[PDB]
Amino acid sequence: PMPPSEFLDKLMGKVSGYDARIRPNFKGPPVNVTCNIFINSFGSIAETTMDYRVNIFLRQQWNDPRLAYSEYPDDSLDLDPSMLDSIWKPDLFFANEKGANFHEVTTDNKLLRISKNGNVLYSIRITLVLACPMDLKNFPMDVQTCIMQLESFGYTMNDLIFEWDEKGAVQVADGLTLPQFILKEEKDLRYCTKHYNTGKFTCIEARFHLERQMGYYLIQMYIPSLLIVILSWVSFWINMDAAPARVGLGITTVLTMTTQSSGSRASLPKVSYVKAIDIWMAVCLLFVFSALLEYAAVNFIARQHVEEMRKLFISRAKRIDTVSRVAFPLVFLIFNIFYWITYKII
Amino acid sequence: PMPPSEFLDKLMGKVSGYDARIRPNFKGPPVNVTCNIFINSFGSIAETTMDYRVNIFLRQQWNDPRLAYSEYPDDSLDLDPSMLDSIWKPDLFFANEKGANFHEVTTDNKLLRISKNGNVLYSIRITLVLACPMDLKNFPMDVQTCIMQLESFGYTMNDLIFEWDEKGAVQVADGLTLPQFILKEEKDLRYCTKHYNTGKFTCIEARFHLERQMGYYLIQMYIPSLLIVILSWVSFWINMDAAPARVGLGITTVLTMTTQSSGSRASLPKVSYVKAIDIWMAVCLLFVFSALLEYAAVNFIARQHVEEMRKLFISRAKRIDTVSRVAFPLVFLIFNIFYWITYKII
Amino acid sequence: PMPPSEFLDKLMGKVSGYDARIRPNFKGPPVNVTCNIFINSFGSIAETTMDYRVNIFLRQQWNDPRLAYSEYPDDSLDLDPSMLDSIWKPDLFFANEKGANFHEVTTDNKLLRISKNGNVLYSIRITLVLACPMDLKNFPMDVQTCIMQLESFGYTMNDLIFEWDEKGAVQVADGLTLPQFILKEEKDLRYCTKHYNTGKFTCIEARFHLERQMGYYLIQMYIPSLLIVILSWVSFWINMDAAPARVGLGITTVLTMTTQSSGSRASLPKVSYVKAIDIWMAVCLLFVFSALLEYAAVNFIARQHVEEMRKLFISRAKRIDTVSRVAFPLVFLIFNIFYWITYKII
Amino acid sequence: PMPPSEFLDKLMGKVSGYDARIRPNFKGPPVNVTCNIFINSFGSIAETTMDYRVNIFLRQQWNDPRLAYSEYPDDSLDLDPSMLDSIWKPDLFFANEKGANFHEVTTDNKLLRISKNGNVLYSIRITLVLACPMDLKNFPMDVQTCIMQLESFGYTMNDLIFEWDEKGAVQVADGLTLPQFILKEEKDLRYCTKHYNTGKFTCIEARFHLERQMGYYLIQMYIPSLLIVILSWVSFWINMDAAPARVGLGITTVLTMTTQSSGSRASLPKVSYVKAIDIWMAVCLLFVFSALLEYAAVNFIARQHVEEMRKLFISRAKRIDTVSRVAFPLVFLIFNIFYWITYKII
Amino acid sequence: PMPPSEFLDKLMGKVSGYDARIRPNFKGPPVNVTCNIFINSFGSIAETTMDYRVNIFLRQQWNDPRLAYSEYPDDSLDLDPSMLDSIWKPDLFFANEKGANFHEVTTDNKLLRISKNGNVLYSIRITLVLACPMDLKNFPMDVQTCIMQLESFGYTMNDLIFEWDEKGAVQVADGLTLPQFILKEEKDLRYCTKHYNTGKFTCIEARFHLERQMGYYLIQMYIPSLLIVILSWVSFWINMDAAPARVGLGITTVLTMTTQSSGSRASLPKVSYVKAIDIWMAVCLLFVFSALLEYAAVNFIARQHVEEMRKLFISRAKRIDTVSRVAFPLVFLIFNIFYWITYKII
Ligand SMILES: *[C@@H]1O[C@H](CO)[C@@H](O[C@@H]2O[C@H](CO)[C@@H](O[C@@H]3O[C@H](CO)[C@@H](O)[C@H](O)[C@@H]3O)[C@H](O)[C@H]2NC(C)=O)[C@H](O)[C@H]1NC(C)=O
Ligand SMILES: *[C@@H]1O[C@H](CO)[C@@H](O[C@@H]2O[C@H](CO)[C@@H](O[C@@H]3O[C@H](CO)[C@@H](O)[C@H](O)[C@@H]3O)[C@H](O)[C@H]2NC(C)=O)[C@H](O)[C@H]1NC(C)=O
Ligand SMILES: *[C@@H]1O[C@H](CO)[C@@H](O[C@@H]2O[C@H](CO)[C@@H](O[C@@H]3O[C@H](CO)[C@@H](O)[C@H](O)[C@@H]3O)[C@H](O)[C@H]2NC(C)=O)[C@H](O)[C@H]1NC(C)=O
Ligand SMILES: *[C@@H]1O[C@H](CO)[C@@H](O[C@@H]2O[C@H](CO)[C@@H](O[C@@H]3O[C@H](CO)[C@@H](O)[C@H](O)[C@@H]3O)[C@H](O)[C@H]2NC(C)=O)[C@H](O)[C@H]1NC(C)=O
Ligand SMILES: *[C@@H]1O[C@H](CO)[C@@H](O[C@@H]2O[C@H](CO)[C@@H](O[C@@H]3O[C@H](CO)[C@@H](O)[C@H](O)[C@@H]3O)[C@H](O)[C@H]2NC(C)=O)[C@H](O)[C@H]1NC(C)=O
Repeated sequence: PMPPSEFLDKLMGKVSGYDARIRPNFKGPPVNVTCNIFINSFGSIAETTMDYRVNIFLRQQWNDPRLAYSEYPDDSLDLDPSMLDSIWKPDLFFANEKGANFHEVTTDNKLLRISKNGNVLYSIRITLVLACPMDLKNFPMDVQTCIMQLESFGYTMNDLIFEWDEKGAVQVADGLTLPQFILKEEKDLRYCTKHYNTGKFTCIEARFHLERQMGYYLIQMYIPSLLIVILSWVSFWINMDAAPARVGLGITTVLTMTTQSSGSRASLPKVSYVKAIDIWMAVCLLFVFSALLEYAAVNFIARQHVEEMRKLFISRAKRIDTVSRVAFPLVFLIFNIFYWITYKII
Repeated sequence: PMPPSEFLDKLMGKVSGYDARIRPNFKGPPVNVTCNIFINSFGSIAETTMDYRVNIFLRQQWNDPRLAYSEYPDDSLDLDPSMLDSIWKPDLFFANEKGANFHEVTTDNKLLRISKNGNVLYSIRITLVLACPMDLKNFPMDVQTCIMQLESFGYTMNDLIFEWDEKGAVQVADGLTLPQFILKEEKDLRYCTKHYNTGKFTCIEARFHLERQMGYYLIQMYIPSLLIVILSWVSFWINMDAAPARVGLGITTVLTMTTQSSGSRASLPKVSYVKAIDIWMAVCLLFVFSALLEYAAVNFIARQHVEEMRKLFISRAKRIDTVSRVAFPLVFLIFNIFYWITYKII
Repeated sequence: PMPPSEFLDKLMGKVSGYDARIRPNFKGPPVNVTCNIFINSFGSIAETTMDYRVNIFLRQQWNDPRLAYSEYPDDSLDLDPSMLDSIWKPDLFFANEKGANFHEVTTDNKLLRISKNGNVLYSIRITLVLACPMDLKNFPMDVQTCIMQLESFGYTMNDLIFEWDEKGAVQVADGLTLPQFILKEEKDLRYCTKHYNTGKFTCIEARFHLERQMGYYLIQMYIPSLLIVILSWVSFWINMDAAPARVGLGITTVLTMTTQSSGSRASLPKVSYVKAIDIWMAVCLLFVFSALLEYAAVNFIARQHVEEMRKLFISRAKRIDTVSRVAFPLVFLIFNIFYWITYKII
Repeated sequence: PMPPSEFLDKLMGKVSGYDARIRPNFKGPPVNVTCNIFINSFGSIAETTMDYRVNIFLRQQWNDPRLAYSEYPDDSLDLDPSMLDSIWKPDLFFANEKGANFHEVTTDNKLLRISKNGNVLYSIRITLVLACPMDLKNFPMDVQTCIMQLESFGYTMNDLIFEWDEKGAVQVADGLTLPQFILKEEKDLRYCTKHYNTGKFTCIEARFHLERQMGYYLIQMYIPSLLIVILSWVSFWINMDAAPARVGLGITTVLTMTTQSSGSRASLPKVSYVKAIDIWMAVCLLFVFSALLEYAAVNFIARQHVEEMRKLFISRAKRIDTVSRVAFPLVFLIFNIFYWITYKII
Repeated sequence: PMPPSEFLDKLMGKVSGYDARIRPNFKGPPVNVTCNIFINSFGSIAETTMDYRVNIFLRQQWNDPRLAYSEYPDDSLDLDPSMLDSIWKPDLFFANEKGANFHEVTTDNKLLRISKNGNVLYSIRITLVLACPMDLKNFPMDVQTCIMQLESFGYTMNDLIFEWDEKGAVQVADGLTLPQFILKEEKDLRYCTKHYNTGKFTCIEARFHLERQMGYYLIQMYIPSLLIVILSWVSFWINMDAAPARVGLGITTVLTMTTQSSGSRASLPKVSYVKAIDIWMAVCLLFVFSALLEYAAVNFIARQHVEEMRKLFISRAKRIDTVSRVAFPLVFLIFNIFYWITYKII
């Protein structure tokens, strides 16, 4: 019995009229190529460039009546990547590649096996940096949706159709974890058939639903932002005579809030719409700014006040100081309730 | 009937006298190659390097009488990229490439179809990082103009001419959005015929009109810059006796403005001309600096003042403090009006 | 006697029925390829991307009865990399490559020698940037575990099996030092046999146990963080009359702690769980914040106090100031003991 | 008449004894290759790495008697880059490449035309990142000199000589602008013949004279640095009784100057020699530091002063305060004159 | 006479029994390849990654009796890089490459000349980014030692030996300058013969002795660090009554020192051992911290003091203030002497 390598010479060579530039079922129905990808290393989701690097295994299955054999006993011939370049392959590509490369560490990472009926399996390893438009209207409580479409370039709809398989469409690794986001078990599968001036091409896309973990931003940009507001609340228990103490407290705490507000947009795009973290840095900046105007009103009334007028303005400048100890801890409290509840049902 | 792959062997091979190193219509009129590009992924417009990464589909159409066939029934032969390297192709390149590469994810992204009359369509996917000179005289209210020219390298004007098609010259994707800029529907199409020491070559360019969204810079560099000026206005309601309070307020607020003025040029080139944001950081720095000189004049008059001279300087040092509460909120207001109106018609 | 180069022509050529696309022992037992790697340049372990660049020498040994010779006297034929591409090689790859390349400086860094019995040695140089999931629950006192698996891509378990050799499995260079971590002499060797929808493949992995050196973080984020707490302890020896002195001391030292707490996450991922350095920056921030509330209580009691009530509140506002000089230096001391002991046995 | 493509087969092929590995005029005079470059995209001049990226068109002209034809009517044959690799080309390279690549966007950007007398034109597009040693003794008022040399590698002086053409040696694009530097119209052309242990090789270099635009650094590091000195001058109009006001003014303004002095070396190499901007940040730091020692002398004399000694020290502590209002605004003024004049003739 | 190109066909072709896969002097003594490198562009020595980019010319000389000719008159045949790939070349590589590439700007930068006796010169251009372990025990006064070893990969000691030439081993360019380090004229040449599990290979290395220039760090991290200590010395000339002045001076100057101490490790690895700059930032931080405790002791004694006890504590609180004006300027002076002398002989 001749080995499978010499058997491919009589099937892939110039004999039998088999050419690698002809699609199967020519002058007939289009080729239905089913695909299923396996995610190996997901993560590294940048926000300034709005892209994410993923390493998937692209599997392609299509029927080819020209490769059907009957003399070989087994129904699986794991060939060599050398014969892989001498056959026909679908022109599958991604519309959001933005730079990609293969992996040829000691061997071109390609798979090729042919069944008796003509089934051809084609599995390779591709590293992609896919771009996805993100909506940052509520940045700390956003639901990301990273999509990836698989289009055709040379073959139109009447010559090649891409579809998803029924069982096991998108497999996920067991020990695949993410530091910031989380990968939900629900993945939508829809069509993305485009229409250009040349024609229409097939397209299959998968929608990965992600969600950020608030455990990181809560400690960096929320807990320190909440303590600065408390630093302005303590400015009311000090007597009005200590002018350099209360003025310096109302200024040193209002400028460090602007620094944290300006520094909270380091790893963020320059979007125009306001997000959920910008209003938090803005409203909390208003409370520490209102504390400055609070003492300014108390100081102006105290310095404006023979014995009948001064006996009432002192009681007025002190009464407003007692209300401020209950007003701001309650106005900021009702805002803290209306903030997390509004961003919990949207 | 022989397949189209074997038919190309009798048309692209050594037979019929067809060579891939000869342009169509040799020793006659030049080749008129019409082009139309489709934008897939636009964005990532850097400002320090003054470049932007774009992913376009370069389509080229040219007539070739040597490829006219009459035996094949259909008028479209979607060939393989293997035969694409055995024919003649225009030497189209960009004068502002600055690094570029193709996309060969599982298939070389090339398109080739030949009609009966000799029409040859050539569509590929090219990722370009194009450089464009930007005028930042008014950075927050600028109108960017990103151009891209398509020149010839080996064929002069009398051998190859590039032109734009009539219908559908520059197609834009439907879901193409930008975080900072906006892509207008008006795209100019002009010629850029260059003249070197070797000769003259064809050139076609498209002018993309962009515009920044002020919604981002208004919240980061304008709202905090406006609140610092208010921190200097509150220094007038405090009595002149509180020297460590008003001095510290006039210094802690004037130095944080310089930090924001120096930190507002992070993602900006080192241009010499002054922009619209530099004068805003400069004039607002003058207001918070004038508040320091305002108290310095009040403190100097108060410390200079038997009972006839001291009874008038106290009334003078207090009258100037009452005018400053109306002067600066009005001088800064008329400047705020003359600022946004001047940069709204230019 | 013919040279070994011409002898390979009669062994690797079309004669003798030897093809490079057939694995040894075909239609029989699988090939048992033993591997052992040598680490040349280890280090550069990034934390934001969670990867590390390593340069190893991949040695592969497998038997091949088709290469057994008997005419050559010696038992070692150091061939040329040209003949290396004309033989069969295992399809070894890594599941966490994330970009890799070879080294061809003046010569393709490949090794190939064939023994008389059929032993084939294959040594090459590969530069890998391997990703590893890290658990940062206790960042300054963590025990890293960098793993690297060697899987098969085209050959299943019944066709190719990877195993580790007995003596000298993972060799380490003599002068291999690390600036941050340390490489322990204990390296675990286990199996990682995966199961996909196509089939099962062999897998061998090595677990490198690393450990950070606390000598760096102790000086940057611990010693300065401990001195700031002492700056708040000195606020008790100052009299209560100095309001601008004690207030400014309690605010200038509590805001610089937040800056160090926010700046301590520069080269750190955005993980949600709290680490050992976040609680240190949080508890120490509570001590410098409690010093602010300490003086606020003393100032409020002093300003609230004919001669019977004022004679007791002054003694009360001074007694609490004497307890604070012993309380905080002891509450922070017992926390400093419970901190390093808890992170010394876990 | 045979086409020019088939005519090259009888001239570039094995016939006529023409080989691509033999230089013209063998066993005789050396080849005189004249070169002229065209600058397309200049700029991106980094300062930390001391390099600049340039995109030039390298044109090469040399005579070759083996390519002289007499049957073709025209005197220009624009060939294909395929025949370009089958002829002899000079081994021109740059001694300061530091990474380079070609441009093959849809066509290898190469030019090849042969005249009747034997003139061969060779124009290509090369992107170079050239390194140049810069002298930063006066950084804001420096005159940069970026050089680029074209050496030979395999052919010595007696086999190949590089020279510049007479008319149009270095052409510059019309719309070529720079954000920081300026390209002068004077470009020196000299020789750089090197002598190694192997032999001597030809070399041609061009000296591009650049000059920075002070309009950028004047607004960022000079105007804010001048206002801080004024903040220390206002410390003299305040009474000596305001100790927390004048001390805080002399310290908050002297520490922000050190921050600007340390932050003014971000995009700068770590050179040892002092530059023109370091002395400006040093002398201006001395003025704001002398203001601290000025009040320290006034405060020490005021606190040292039955009625005869105190009546003179108060007049002395006030007289020195009046001289400081004229001394420092004049000592800093004469330094400001001696600074810009010294760096205007050197 | 036949040209040298056609003469190589009778020497490098299949005739004469010359094969490119056989080393010279087979079945005999090993090949002694002498090497000498020329440094073109040295510098760019990173500290975080601990590597440096160098551009050297790798020259290799070895005897080959199979290339000896007698018919050609001259003794030098400068061949083409095409024939360079058809001969035998040593398998020279570097053990610390970490990414490398060649230079093929318009020509593969290779040199090949063969003498009559059989001497073969091989010169190429290689760009290397070499890693070197650095000892930063005394960072500002360190003596760097960058090494680079040239090992063999396929040929053992008994088949190929690398050695350095006698005259002109390591040539240095004339205009080669460095911004930070300096290249000494003393370069050690030793052997680095390694022993692996496969065998022993030749190795030659050169030790480049470097030294940093203190002129940069003296102005950025030493002069500003020395002025901050003077800001704490001036806190003694102010009266003890000015509590908000001396407290604010002792805190604003002690926190900016921590910022400079934390910011002095930007371009530095995360090593555990303490360096010479860390102790300078630590001891100087102790002086500005001792000034805070100095006033705390004076303030506590002043606030503790019918007329007999208060008449002595005031004289005691003032006497300690006079000693502090001589103590700290002398304790810091003797430390400044013991610092530069200790790091001048080690
Ligand atoms: C690839 O999949 C498509 C469907 O997604 C297959 O096409 C449809 O194929 C049928 C033949 O099986 C075509 O004929 C029709 O048959 C149905 C009964 O199955 C009958 O009810 C209809 O009236 C019609 O006669 C049908 O036109 C075709 N439709 C389309 C839109 O293509 C296709 O055959 C598959 N290709 C291969 C190679 O299997
Ligand atoms: C490519 O397009 C150019 C025009 O952009 C074509 O060229 C012009 O072509 C005409 C022939 O169609 C040349 O002849 C002239 O004909 C006109 C009538 O159409 C007549 O009024 C003139 O007096 C003249 O006889 C004309 O010289 C030529 N002009 C130029 C500037 O090239 C060209 O033919 C097109 N090429 C192909 C292959 O179609
Ligand atoms: C590669 O290694 C495997 C083991 O890891 C070898 O396989 C085992 O090989 C034996 C033959 O040596 C097979 O037969 C059995 O022999 C044992 C005695 O050694 C006997 O007790 C059993 O009842 C059985 O008859 C055995 O089935 C096989 N097992 C597996 C799981 O593969 C294999 O032969 C090695 N390959 C080469 C080419 O050396
Ligand atoms: C390339 O250019 C060089 C000059 O840069 C040419 O070389 C010089 O060429 C002349 C022949 O033209 C050699 O001969 C001499 O002729 C002059 C009159 O022109 C005569 O006064 C001298 O006494 C001598 O007989 C001369 O030796 C040579 N000099 C050098 C330094 O090379 C060269 O011919 C040019 N190559 C080609 C291929 O055109
Ligand atoms: C490459 O260099 C080595 C030395 O580094 C050469 O090897 C030594 O070569 C000599 C022959 O010249 C061998 O023989 C001996 O000769 C000496 C007199 O020179 C004699 O005193 C000894 O008793 C012995 O007979 C010697 O064994 C050998 N040693 C080693 C360690 O290799 C070698 O010949 C050079 N290769 C070529 C191709 O020139």
